[PDB]
Amino acid sequence: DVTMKPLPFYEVYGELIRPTTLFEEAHFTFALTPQQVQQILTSRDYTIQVQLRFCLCETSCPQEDYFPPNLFVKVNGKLCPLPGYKRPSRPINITPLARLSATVPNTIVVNWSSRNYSLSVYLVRQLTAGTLLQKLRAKGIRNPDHSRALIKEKLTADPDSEVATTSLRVSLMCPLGKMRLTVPCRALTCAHLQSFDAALYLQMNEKKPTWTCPVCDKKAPYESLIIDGLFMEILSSCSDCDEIQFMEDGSWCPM
Ligand SMILES: [Cl-]
Ligand SMILES: [Zn+2]
Repeated sequence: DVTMKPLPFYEVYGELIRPTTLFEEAHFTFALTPQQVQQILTSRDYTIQVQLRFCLCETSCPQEDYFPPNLFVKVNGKLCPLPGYKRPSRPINITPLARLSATVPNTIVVNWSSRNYSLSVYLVRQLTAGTLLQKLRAKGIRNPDHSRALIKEKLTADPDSEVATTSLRVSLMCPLGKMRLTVPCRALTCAHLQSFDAALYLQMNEKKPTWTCPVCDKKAPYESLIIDGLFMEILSSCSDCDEIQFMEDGSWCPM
């Protein structure tokens, strides 16, 4: 079977349409229970939503959102708006077009051109950046020795090299927000030592979810994020300072 990869800002409450294989046309139907209708209507933009998701019809791993080509969706006979322009594949909030009643069915008509694709619908709670931050801080702090070993590595001179890096420089300020770091974080896959502010980075992806490193522009998914232990200890010792300089001998001082 096909499963979707969980979204960091969405907690699945129920599955309304299980992942189902898709100028082609396919018709879908689903119903909400009175309890599910009550959850939506009392969630104030609603915080409990109906989420439509598309992906590749692949089984080896949980799938990320992937729109089929020439996608055009109709929810309850009404044209469903998609992300602007190539078009980025993302979950679709169909709550504004949903029939928020237990007494009537909801209809989805999908048009695309032919690889196989899959469609699924979920009842979700949209989480805040604050909640996602607390979930991140709950995974703990990365060993400060992991950064110390990375610093040592980068300052280890290549023997068949003329120009050798004798010292590294990092900032204690966020490269995105310009204020001093509170939660210094980075993706595990990033090669650089420069961290960015975790709270600010989640505040940004709450609105527009690009999950892109503000330092190197590589992918920085939520599930790859760590809190640098070394920068956590420095942020506690250091005071009137912007940039730190690291030596080979392990020492550090202002830059
Ligand atoms: Cl660790
Ligand atoms: Zn990066």
